[PDB]
Amino acid sequence: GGVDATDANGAELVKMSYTDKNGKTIEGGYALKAGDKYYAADYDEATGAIK
Amino acid sequence: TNSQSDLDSIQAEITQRLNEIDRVSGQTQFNGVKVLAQDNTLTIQVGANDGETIDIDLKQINSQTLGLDSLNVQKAYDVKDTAVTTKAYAN
Repeated sequence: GGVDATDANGAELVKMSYTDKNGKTIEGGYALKAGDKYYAADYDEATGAIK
Repeated sequence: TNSQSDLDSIQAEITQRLNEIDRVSGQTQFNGVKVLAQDNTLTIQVGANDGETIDIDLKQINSQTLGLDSLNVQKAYDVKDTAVTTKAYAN
């Protein structure tokens, strides 16, 4: 789907949390941090499936 | 005339009032906008024209901007240190 294989192998799952200018942080979905790009990947509580 | 046990209570009141004016300006908001926490310009689009902005203005008013982070009316105390121990009948 994106970037390159070397960078893709490197990325590990992280939970995104956006912060405004004001100060309250909004929580977002899961993502796959490939390189420094963010991938809209979904993590299932059961097992370890990362879709 | 006021004793130092008086000045302790007056300082307790003064620090609670200053914590309160730090809180009520730190976390107050109209539509998620902290009005007194930080200094910036709010521009109002008051006209159909592009430059019709009336800008409201702010000053950080916390305890450091007002300059009330240090307020001691507590005078001074003299502390004496006396050693504490447990005796022994070992002679």
